[PDB]
Parts: sequence; C-alpha cells; structure tokens
Amino acid sequence: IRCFITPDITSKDCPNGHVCYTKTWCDAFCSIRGKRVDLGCAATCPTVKTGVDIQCCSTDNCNPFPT
Amino acid sequence: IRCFITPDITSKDCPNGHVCYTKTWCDAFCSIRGKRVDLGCAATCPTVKTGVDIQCCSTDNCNPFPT
Repeated sequence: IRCFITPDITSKDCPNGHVCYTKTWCDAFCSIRGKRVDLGCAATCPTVKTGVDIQCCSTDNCNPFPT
Repeated sequence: IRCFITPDITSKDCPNGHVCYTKTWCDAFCSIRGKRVDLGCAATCPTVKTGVDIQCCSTDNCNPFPT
C-alpha cells in the first residue's frame, strides 16, 4: 500500500552542512495556533520565500522545535 | 553538522502494508490548536496508546492530513 507518512522529527548528520536552521511562517490560523515550523540543515543559511523567517545556528542540534 | 529535521510529509510505498492510518490525540493546547496528527502505514491497523484515536483505511493515500 502507498500512504502519506509524517516521519518522526529526529536528528540527522548532514556531512556537508555547516548550519542548522529553523524556518517559521504564518498559515491561515497563525493568530491562535502560532507559526508553522520547518527544521533542517544546509551548507549556508538558505534564502527563504516571502513571509518566511529563518534562524540559523552553528552547533549540533541548535534548532530544536520552538517553545 | 547534525541537526533536527522535520522531513516533508510525502506518500511512500509500504510493500508489506495493507492499511494507511491516521492517529490523532490531544496535546496541552488541544482546545485552540486541535488534535495532533500522525500518518503512516501498517500490515494491520495498529493498536494505539491511551488517549489516541486511530482511523485505518485500505486505498492508496486514503490518509491525507485532516481538514
């Protein structure tokens, strides 16, 4: 069977990477639910789409899900 | 560098699977944000932890993120 999967958030080695990042943006219900979150890794801090904020950092696992 | 990753929700072939599932449960702010969602695949509809509801279905991609 083929299904949609929501894989668990986990920590991964990005051998070519030098920063971790946290992208945040507002969806339809941002007022009550808060900003959406995307966590990743990259060689350099990536440029983002319109309406997206990004925070980059340079220690392992420096991008936990925001509290 | 090692970082936390939120992988994109996508559709995947589970060759040994016969159902797709949608697990839902309430976190701290379930009143305003709605239930949390976990999407996956399994051979049979899995038994779930306390406070978790599960919906299983048997067509490909029958488990989209709830609207």
